[PDB]
Amino acid sequence: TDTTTYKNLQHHDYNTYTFLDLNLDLSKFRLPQPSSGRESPR
Amino acid sequence: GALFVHRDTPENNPDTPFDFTPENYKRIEAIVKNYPEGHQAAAVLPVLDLAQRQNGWLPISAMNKVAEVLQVPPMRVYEVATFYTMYNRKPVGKYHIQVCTTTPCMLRDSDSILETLQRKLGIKVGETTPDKLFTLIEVECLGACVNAPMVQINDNYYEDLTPKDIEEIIDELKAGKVPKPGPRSGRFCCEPAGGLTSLTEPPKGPGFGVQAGL
Amino acid sequence: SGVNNTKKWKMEFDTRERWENPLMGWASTADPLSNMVLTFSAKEDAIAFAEKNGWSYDVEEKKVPKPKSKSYGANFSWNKRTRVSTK
Amino acid sequence: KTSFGSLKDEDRIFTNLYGRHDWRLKGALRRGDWYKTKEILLKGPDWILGEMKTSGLRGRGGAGFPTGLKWSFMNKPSDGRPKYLVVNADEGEPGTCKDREIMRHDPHKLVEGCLVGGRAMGARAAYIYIRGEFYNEASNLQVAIREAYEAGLIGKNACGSDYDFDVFVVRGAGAYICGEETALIESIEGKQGKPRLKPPFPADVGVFGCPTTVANVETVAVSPTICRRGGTWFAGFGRERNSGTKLFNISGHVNHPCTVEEEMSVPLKELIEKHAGGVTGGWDNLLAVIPGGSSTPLIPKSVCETVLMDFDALVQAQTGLGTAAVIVMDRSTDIVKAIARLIEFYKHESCGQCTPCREGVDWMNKVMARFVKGDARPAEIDSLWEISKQIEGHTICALGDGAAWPVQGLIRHFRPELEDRMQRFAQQHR
Amino acid sequence: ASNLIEVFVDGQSVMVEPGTTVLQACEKVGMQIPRFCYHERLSVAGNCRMCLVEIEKAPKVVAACAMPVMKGWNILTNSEKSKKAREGVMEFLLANHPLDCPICDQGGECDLQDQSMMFGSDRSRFLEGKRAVEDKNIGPLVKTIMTRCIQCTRCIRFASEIAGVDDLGTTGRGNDMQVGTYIEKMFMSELSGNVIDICPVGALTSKPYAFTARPWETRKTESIDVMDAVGSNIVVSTRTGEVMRILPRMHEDINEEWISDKTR
Ligand SMILES: Cc1cc2nc3c(=O)[nH]c(=O)nc-3n(C[C@H](O)[C@H](O)[C@H](O)COP(=O)(O)O)c2cc1C
Ligand code: SF4
Ligand code: SF4
Ligand code: SF4
Ligand code: FES
Ligand code: FES
Ligand SMILES: [K+]
Repeated sequence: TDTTTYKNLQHHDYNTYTFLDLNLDLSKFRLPQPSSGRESPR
Repeated sequence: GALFVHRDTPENNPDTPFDFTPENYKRIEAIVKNYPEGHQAAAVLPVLDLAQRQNGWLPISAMNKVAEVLQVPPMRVYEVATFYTMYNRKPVGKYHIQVCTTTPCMLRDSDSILETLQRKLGIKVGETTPDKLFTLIEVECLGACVNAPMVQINDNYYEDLTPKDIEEIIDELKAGKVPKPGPRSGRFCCEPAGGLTSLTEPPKGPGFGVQAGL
Repeated sequence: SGVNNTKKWKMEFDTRERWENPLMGWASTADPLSNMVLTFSAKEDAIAFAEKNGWSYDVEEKKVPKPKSKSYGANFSWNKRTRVSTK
Repeated sequence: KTSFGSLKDEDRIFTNLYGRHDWRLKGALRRGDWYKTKEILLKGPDWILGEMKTSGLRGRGGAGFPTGLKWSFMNKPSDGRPKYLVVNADEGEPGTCKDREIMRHDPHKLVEGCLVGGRAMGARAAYIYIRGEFYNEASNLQVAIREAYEAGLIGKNACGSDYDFDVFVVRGAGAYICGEETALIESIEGKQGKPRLKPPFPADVGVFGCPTTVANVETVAVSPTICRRGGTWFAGFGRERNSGTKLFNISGHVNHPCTVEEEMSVPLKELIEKHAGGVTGGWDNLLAVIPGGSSTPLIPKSVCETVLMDFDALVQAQTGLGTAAVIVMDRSTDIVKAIARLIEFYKHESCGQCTPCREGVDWMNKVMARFVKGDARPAEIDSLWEISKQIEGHTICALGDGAAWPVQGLIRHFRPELEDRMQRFAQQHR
Repeated sequence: ASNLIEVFVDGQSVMVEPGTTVLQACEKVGMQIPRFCYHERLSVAGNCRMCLVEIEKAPKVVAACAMPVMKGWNILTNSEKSKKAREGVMEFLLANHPLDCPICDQGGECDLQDQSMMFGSDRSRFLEGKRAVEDKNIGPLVKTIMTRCIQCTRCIRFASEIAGVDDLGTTGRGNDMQVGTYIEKMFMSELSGNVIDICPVGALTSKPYAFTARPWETRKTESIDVMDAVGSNIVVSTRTGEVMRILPRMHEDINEEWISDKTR
């Protein structure tokens, strides 16, 4: 119930790969993607 | 300032060595899996940004490598890399200082911040220090306007800046230590200075004010 | 892209010899009906004029451009190949 | 009610606006997020859309369009294509930091709102397009999303409601035009940030050609609190048709520039004198206010005396409520220089696709620079007004309108200042 | 009237199929709405904004090249809002367009000049300096003077959709948006002189035809191409008894609007 202290200090120790490492960690939790029926629109 | 054409140079020709690290290829695979099948062209921006984060700047070989990986046209990759302003098509320093110079930062005197930065680094805007440690440019609004004036150094925001504060940040960067982000004026975030006008009470907690029938 | 010159029928003549003037290099001609172009409101009117003046004619039917189905949303198709890659 | 303002802390939605509590899942659950969200999802799409409609929430993006109708545009049977919620988290507009603050301080509100809106419209995923410069905010958002996935609030059983929903975060790469709806859709699809024409509307053909809905972070984040506490409460706040609370970012020449949450229809003088600490030098030292970010025109002190903070009130004041970004300028402000800096911003941020915004905004930037120098004659004021009228309403997207409106406000109010600058330049050269 | 909707152009009724755009309805009635980026065989771009027209009882002008008619719309093609919109868009194009008309191969063949004379104003209010763009070197067939380019993306859409090469595009942003290739690339496929055809300005001109003649000089002879067995209908432009140019002819069943590079 503390209120006089800033509590976003976790953003200080972020490196340049933090976002993509989190995304790679998140990749296992996701549903399979839909398919458009072709490999590419060419 | 910049030119949206490519001239082959010995440092930026399409034979300069760029390739992703294997862990970066794993990250690229996750990025591609974030999108529906047949729409892997949606991963152009994150893969190009990953190339920039690995390499520093973005050479034409890096753009061609991103195009070759994603099987998209290299002209489409060039269109993205030239449209978006966060892509470095030329090498920058170790620290890329971006000083916001839009209207509320100008009201809170970003010009003094810019002039003291030019005096401290010995360079003009848009150019690099000769030791390749600092590039200094002006930018538009960075989305922190109540904390004006502010700069962005790489991925960090340094806010509520005075000339003494920005000189201290430059001293820490030259010394090689992190200057820590956030405001330098003694307030933690966007809160009002000299006390809080709101949110003084503790939050009410779960199940407060819930409508009946839910 | 303007189409205002495709509204009226024209009758022209077969092209004859244009040679080089020895003195000056100009385009000398010998037929008088080289610049003769006649404008008609209708194909049958041009037919009547040609038959009246006793000239053999070749008639080309009017090439009206075909109607085309245009959809701006086809540029952003989910599955079809009409999805564009740039704008 | 007749007078509006003085919003209570127990009625404020963003209870962790200042980052004084834990922004992670434990702190969010202590503050009351993710409460009965399974019951909300089992109540289902039509009930949530009815709750938004009876709340009368309007778009916090700056468009001002009703949220209930806009989200009910996707309340259709599926034609085999997937459906998507897309969250505008770019926050490009000057003067505005509210989306940044709530993304880095209440991210679980944004995640729960993504789930609620995606269930209401029928959606398998929400793509949060965040601003490219907000790297730490995006990483905090990904931490919150990983916490939600681990707790089972997101993904293949949405809080145990037999609903599958995924939340992706996609970063931009520095374009203010990518905060636009269709340009954001194109940027997610991987092309340049160029807006596409309407029709087709994004509820029919949007991201990946699928039906989609682009909604602001503030709108999405206040959606689950609206569902929990009812639309009658949120409609009871604010005036008629301008209902609820609002995040105001007061910046410029004020003593305490800050982001605050206040009720709709609060007087502008009351908001500044209560939360910003007043104008630097005082209310008499106040000169002009841009009330809705850079896209809205300016209003002078005389109409700033009694104006309210409603969409309708600012429309009557010949302005708009944009992102509720109140930029304050005092008597020492070079007002022509400030407006010219805004036009230079729009010149640097135009996507360049369509001719009126491209050529005309560059033209207006050059004319405004000469106006700052005084290097013009007063006929060019009416010429610039006509150029702004040619830009406005003739463009693909509303960046042309948002560049024409500040020029129109400056010409409408501070025209003798421009004429005085031209006269002083003329007499000092000739 | 099954699967047809009745719309009005200047109060005149016309039955059109659903999905017909405003421009197509107006050309069915018989009037040609001004355009720069719309081409009947390219995809809809909608960026030049020359086709802005007024719909009755509607406050905002719509882009006729992209907006489909709904039902009972009265399209006011010659109303004051439409005329003002055309004048404004023409002013915006000619503000940065370079004063190159005597030295430009699009002399009497200029859509920009003709639509300026028919729909724009007669004078300029632009008192500033113009932009200038360095030229590109996409090949010895197409000569690029990209200062004249109005960023209409016709060449980009053609090379993407018909030539199928995906080599052209726009690099940059805002007033600095430039059409071309980012790298020094030679754009050489077959069917590559049709960008010289469909570029409305003289930004993409023909290098063999450079500075040779003018369209009012050139006599037009409608003939057939024999360089292959397709039999593409062409126009031979001859001046003073000398073949000056080969252009295509519109034949929907053979070659549509284009000819091969060898033919051209
Ligand atoms: C040039 C331009 C830039 C915009 N930038 C943003 C932005 O950064 N963030 C945002 O939420 N909306 C932005 N908008 C407004 C969007 O249209 C709006 O957010 C979107 O329609 C979501 O609708 P909503 O207001 O109902 O939530 C921008 C609009 C324009 C024309
Ligand atoms: S108004 Fe400007 S930013 Fe919007 S589509 Fe047109 S060129 Fe792009
Ligand atoms: S393209 Fe047309 S308007 Fe431009 S210089 Fe050539 S003839 Fe003149
Ligand atoms: S070069 Fe010509 S066809 Fe291509 S965008 Fe420019 S004006 Fe259009
Ligand atoms: S205007 Fe400088 S951060 Fe927004
Ligand atoms: S012809 Fe419609 S905008 Fe160009
Ligand atoms: K041409």
